[PDB]
Amino acid sequence: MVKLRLKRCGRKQRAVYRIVAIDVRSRREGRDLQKVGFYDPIKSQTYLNVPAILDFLEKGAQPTETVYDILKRAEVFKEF
Amino acid sequence: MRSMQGKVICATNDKTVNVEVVRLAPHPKYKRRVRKKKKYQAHDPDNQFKVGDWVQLDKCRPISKTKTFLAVAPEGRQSSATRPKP
Amino acid sequence: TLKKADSAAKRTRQAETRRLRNKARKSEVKTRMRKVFEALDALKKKSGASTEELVPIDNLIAEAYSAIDKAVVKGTLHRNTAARRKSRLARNKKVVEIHHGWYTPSL
Amino acid sequence: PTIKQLIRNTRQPIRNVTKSPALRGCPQRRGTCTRVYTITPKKPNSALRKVARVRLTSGFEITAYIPGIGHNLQEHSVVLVRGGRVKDLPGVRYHIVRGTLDAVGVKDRQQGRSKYGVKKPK
RNA sequence: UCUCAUGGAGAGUUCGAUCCUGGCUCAGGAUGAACGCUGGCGGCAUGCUUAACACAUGCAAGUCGGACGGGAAGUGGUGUUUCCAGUGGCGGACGGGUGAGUAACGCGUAAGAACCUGCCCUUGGGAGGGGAACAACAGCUGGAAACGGCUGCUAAUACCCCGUAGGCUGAGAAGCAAAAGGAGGAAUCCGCCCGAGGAGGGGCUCGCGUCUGAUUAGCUAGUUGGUGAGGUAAUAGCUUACCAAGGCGAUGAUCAGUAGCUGGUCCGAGAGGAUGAUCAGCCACACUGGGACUGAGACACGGCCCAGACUCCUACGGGAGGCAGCAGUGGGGAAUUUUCCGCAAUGGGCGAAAGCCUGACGGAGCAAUGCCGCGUGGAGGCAGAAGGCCCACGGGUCGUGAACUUCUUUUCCCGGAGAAGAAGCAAUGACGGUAUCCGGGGAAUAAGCAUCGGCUAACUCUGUGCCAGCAGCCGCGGUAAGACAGAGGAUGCAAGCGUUAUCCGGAAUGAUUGGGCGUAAAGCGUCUGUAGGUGGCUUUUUAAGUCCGCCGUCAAAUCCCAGGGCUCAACCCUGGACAG
Ligand SMILES: [Mg+2]
Ligand SMILES: [Mg+2]
Ligand SMILES: [Mg+2]
Ligand SMILES: [Mg+2]
Ligand SMILES: [Mg+2]
Ligand SMILES: [Mg+2]
Ligand SMILES: [Mg+2]
Ligand SMILES: [Mg+2]
Ligand SMILES: [Mg+2]
Ligand SMILES: [Mg+2]
Ligand SMILES: [Mg+2]
Ligand SMILES: [Mg+2]
Ligand SMILES: [Mg+2]
Ligand SMILES: [Mg+2]
Ligand SMILES: [Mg+2]
Ligand SMILES: [Mg+2]
Ligand SMILES: [Mg+2]
Ligand SMILES: [Mg+2]
Ligand SMILES: [Mg+2]
Ligand SMILES: [Mg+2]
Ligand SMILES: [Mg+2]
Ligand SMILES: [Mg+2]
Ligand SMILES: [Mg+2]
Ligand SMILES: [Mg+2]
Ligand SMILES: [Mg+2]
Ligand SMILES: [Mg+2]
Ligand SMILES: [Mg+2]
Ligand SMILES: [Mg+2]
Ligand SMILES: [Mg+2]
Ligand SMILES: [Mg+2]
Ligand SMILES: [Mg+2]
Ligand SMILES: [Mg+2]
Ligand SMILES: [Mg+2]
Ligand SMILES: [Mg+2]
Ligand SMILES: [Mg+2]
Ligand SMILES: [Mg+2]
Ligand SMILES: [Mg+2]
Ligand SMILES: [Mg+2]
Ligand SMILES: [Mg+2]
Ligand SMILES: [Mg+2]
Ligand SMILES: [Mg+2]
Ligand SMILES: [Mg+2]
Ligand SMILES: [Mg+2]
Ligand SMILES: [Mg+2]
Ligand SMILES: [Mg+2]
Ligand SMILES: [Mg+2]
Ligand SMILES: [Mg+2]
Ligand SMILES: [Mg+2]
Ligand SMILES: [Mg+2]
Ligand SMILES: [Mg+2]
Ligand SMILES: [Mg+2]
Ligand SMILES: [Mg+2]
Ligand SMILES: [Mg+2]
Ligand SMILES: [Mg+2]
Ligand SMILES: [Mg+2]
Ligand SMILES: [Mg+2]
Ligand SMILES: [Mg+2]
Ligand SMILES: [Mg+2]
Ligand SMILES: [Mg+2]
Ligand SMILES: [Mg+2]
Ligand SMILES: [Mg+2]
Ligand SMILES: [Mg+2]
Ligand SMILES: [Mg+2]
Ligand SMILES: [Mg+2]
Ligand SMILES: [Mg+2]
Ligand SMILES: [Mg+2]
Ligand SMILES: [Mg+2]
Ligand SMILES: [Mg+2]
Ligand SMILES: [Mg+2]
Ligand SMILES: [Mg+2]
Ligand SMILES: [Mg+2]
Ligand SMILES: [Mg+2]
Ligand SMILES: [Mg+2]
Ligand SMILES: [Mg+2]
Ligand SMILES: [Mg+2]
Ligand SMILES: [Mg+2]
Ligand SMILES: [Mg+2]
Ligand SMILES: [Mg+2]
Ligand SMILES: [Mg+2]
Ligand SMILES: [Mg+2]
Ligand SMILES: [Mg+2]
Ligand SMILES: [Mg+2]
Ligand SMILES: [Mg+2]
Ligand SMILES: [Mg+2]
Ligand SMILES: [Mg+2]
Ligand SMILES: [Mg+2]
Ligand SMILES: [Mg+2]
Ligand SMILES: [Mg+2]
Ligand SMILES: [Mg+2]
Ligand SMILES: [Mg+2]
Ligand SMILES: [Mg+2]
Ligand SMILES: [Mg+2]
Ligand SMILES: [Mg+2]
Ligand SMILES: [Mg+2]
Repeated sequence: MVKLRLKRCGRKQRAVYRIVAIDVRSRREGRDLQKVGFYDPIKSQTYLNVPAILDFLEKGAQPTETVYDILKRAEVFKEF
Repeated sequence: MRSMQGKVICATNDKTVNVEVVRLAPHPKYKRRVRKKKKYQAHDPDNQFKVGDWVQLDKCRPISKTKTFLAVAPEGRQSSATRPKP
Repeated sequence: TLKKADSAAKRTRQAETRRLRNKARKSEVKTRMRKVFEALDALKKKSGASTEELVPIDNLIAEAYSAIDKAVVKGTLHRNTAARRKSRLARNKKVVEIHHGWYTPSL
Repeated sequence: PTIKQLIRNTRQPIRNVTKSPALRGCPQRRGTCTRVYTITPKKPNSALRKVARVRLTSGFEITAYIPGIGHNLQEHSVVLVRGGRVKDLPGVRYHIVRGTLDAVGVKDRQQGRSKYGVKKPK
């Protein structure tokens, strides 16, 4: 199914993730439908674009744990 | 998209016609335009169209190993009917 | 004894057994369909009145549908195929009766 | 010239023709020497040139030049050959890399040593 | 003198000289590069292009005891809890590899209508009553092994029947079809069956674009269409019978040859040329060929069946196997790495969860393969000495260069402390005691390689004498060689420097922009003319080109602009856009 998850970019030892809406059977960095959020542990930079997230969650998109909890902190699950 | 106007080369077969479509294209290197002519097997139930006709060509489901196209009455054309001379 | 190939062996055996089941379910359809067709030839050629002879025929027909849909929901067939089989039986049943003469839609 | 004619494809390029076919698109090739001998150069250049016929991995047989001063090379020796043309000798399109495989480095050459495969003196 | 432009260089060589036409050659960039000499460090990348040739060993796909019957470890026992073959459930169709085949709707792009869809959402109804088996197990038995054979035996979310069904068949009449329980003390949860939607993933169909060959000219008969019967998830010569004679083709069919394609990469002033490694999408393949089965999904890399070729085991009666998965060995080759660590991160699979498995991935190691950063000292140093070399013997030059005196410690060495990366309950880090930070020594641990005739920056001397040798082209070398070899000196780049190979450039040398044809290569011997291309003036029409506005899209990464982050840069990240 459609899954909203992290796709890993940046370089060796320094990791930065995009949060993307993509069919679950594509590869981890593979092609996708929409880019939505942005994330990173070291700079502690996190932010998302909420209308997109909601539009995908509406059509049944499953998030993955890390992503799920990111959406929790930004309160996207309450509006739902 | 835009349907293809052409003229009929061969009416002989049943419920079909053989249309020639001429379209112009600006040749990729040398920028002049050229006429490229292609042929089509067009499905025409009722066999209304004869040889020489000018017919519009429409798209639909495959009716055979070839004909994808429905033969349709000419869409718009300048009337060859005489006009006033003011 | 400890045997390790799950995927390989197990899926193999399962495939066999399920295959036998499927084979049965299809054969049934081919069969009952065939009886229907023999009955239809027997009827188209000779002269009865269908009001009388449609009774054995429709008993066979109903049996056939039963076999079909039982094979759909048991899952050896895909429903859209079933539709075609039934449609065929119906068509033959419609062909014979125009030959003998009771019904003829025209518009 | 005429556009109409250019659209019949009247411009076609001349492909690049290699100078060392026997190499088959490689920097070097290893070969065995069939024969070692000398040849005289095209006049007015007279001298005696050191050349060996080499049979290669790509199957060809060619004639290649041996640079430097003096050599130990003899038949059934495995050398390494490289490209480049000697204007002197007719037909000779290949050199022999010195200092690798069976061709030793030139003895007692002190300058531009890398061309001849010579260690640096301490 | 506003605006636009950040871009187009030549040189040698035919002659006794000249001008020209014309080729050859050089200066520049780029490598998945190799070889030679030399080699201190770090940052980010890259690493079988050839034989889609063989493969020893180990690992790369399983999970669920909360579907189920058993038996085996303990425990005193069915209070506790573990493992486990077996039946069932989903997953093994994704992920990983390679480019052989494929000139095709295979790919890119844009459209369409006749379809399918497990898991995920959204929603409308339901889950009655029975019955029969089969493994496991048991006993007997055949086998060296692999794996079997009889007879009993048994459970289920596994099989079969009956009842009911907003669905299916049908003009209708009518006809036909479903279920499964498991958790919990209950509430309730995860499921099951039938419809109806949604999103995503697939199947088809069509316009356009999609290599060289005319010393390949006719090719095609299920071939091009029509009906009738079949078949497919769905349209269709997909199949078959009959009817008709079409379909494609000099604008290049057919045949042969080469090739995975595209985002892109390299070059170019631009117009465009060459190419498709890493990175991302799609196709195609899995020892060589052919089949199907299971299934939402395959004609299935670590599944089945057969034939073939080849390797192994055998107690010779028979079996086992498929690295173009990660490493690794042989072989081929100029050439391309460790039989490493870990599931901690991200991503997958199964599960109620605990959790388990993941050679995807995250990391390490090896290698100057490449791009980028830093170093190998800084300041002063009689103008006196040793030495090399040149010298008209006056002196010049290596040379402020060294020696020598002070300052500094990036790097080196010896000790200390030491992350973020981990996600909101704590816990949990393979990397790693690494990155970084503090102290203690001490100029201490660290420069080579091409070239010096012209293009081309940089010159003299000894040694040789058409010899030995050099050379990218012109061409040097027969006694004083600025062209060979040595020395000293200088120049260019610098942890690299050269040589060879490949591609574009310069090349206006295949020319649209941008050439020519009286004598330099080049006007058919001359007409007639078919296709084809262009075609006088005036008014109107239409709007195919053309032009302008607006919308959709041309994936992300790359290039361009603007900021931000690793001390800088390379690299990474955000946002945005001209082209076309
Ligand atoms: Mg944090
Ligand atoms: Mg011109
Ligand atoms: Mg060239
Ligand atoms: Mg002349
Ligand atoms: Mg001369
Ligand atoms: Mg010229
Ligand atoms: Mg160069
Ligand atoms: Mg070395
Ligand atoms: Mg290969
Ligand atoms: Mg093995
Ligand atoms: Mg393991
Ligand atoms: Mg348990
Ligand atoms: Mg367990
Ligand atoms: Mg369960
Ligand atoms: Mg218990
Ligand atoms: Mg078990
Ligand atoms: Mg068992
Ligand atoms: Mg696969
Ligand atoms: Mg794959
Ligand atoms: Mg890879
Ligand atoms: Mg190929
Ligand atoms: Mg071909
Ligand atoms: Mg297409
Ligand atoms: Mg095409
Ligand atoms: Mg396709
Ligand atoms: Mg299923
Ligand atoms: Mg319900
Ligand atoms: Mg029931
Ligand atoms: Mg029933
Ligand atoms: Mg059932
Ligand atoms: Mg319980
Ligand atoms: Mg209970
Ligand atoms: Mg549904
Ligand atoms: Mg191409
Ligand atoms: Mg036929
Ligand atoms: Mg140019
Ligand atoms: Mg590769
Ligand atoms: Mg790929
Ligand atoms: Mg396949
Ligand atoms: Mg093989
Ligand atoms: Mg096969
Ligand atoms: Mg099936
Ligand atoms: Mg498989
Ligand atoms: Mg197969
Ligand atoms: Mg394998
Ligand atoms: Mg066999
Ligand atoms: Mg076999
Ligand atoms: Mg097997
Ligand atoms: Mg391997
Ligand atoms: Mg080897
Ligand atoms: Mg070898
Ligand atoms: Mg290497
Ligand atoms: Mg994990
Ligand atoms: Mg995980
Ligand atoms: Mg789950
Ligand atoms: Mg491991
Ligand atoms: Mg990796
Ligand atoms: Mg090292
Ligand atoms: Mg390095
Ligand atoms: Mg190093
Ligand atoms: Mg090297
Ligand atoms: Mg550097
Ligand atoms: Mg100094
Ligand atoms: Mg210090
Ligand atoms: Mg530092
Ligand atoms: Mg914590
Ligand atoms: Mg220190
Ligand atoms: Mg000069
Ligand atoms: Mg020289
Ligand atoms: Mg060269
Ligand atoms: Mg002389
Ligand atoms: Mg002398
Ligand atoms: Mg002399
Ligand atoms: Mg003298
Ligand atoms: Mg010299
Ligand atoms: Mg010197
Ligand atoms: Mg180099
Ligand atoms: Mg050119
Ligand atoms: Mg030319
Ligand atoms: Mg000319
Ligand atoms: Mg002449
Ligand atoms: Mg002439
Ligand atoms: Mg003439
Ligand atoms: Mg003439
Ligand atoms: Mg003639
Ligand atoms: Mg004429
Ligand atoms: Mg004419
Ligand atoms: Mg005209
Ligand atoms: Mg005009
Ligand atoms: Mg893009
Ligand atoms: Mg910038
Ligand atoms: Mg900065
Ligand atoms: Mg961007
Ligand atoms: Mg546009």
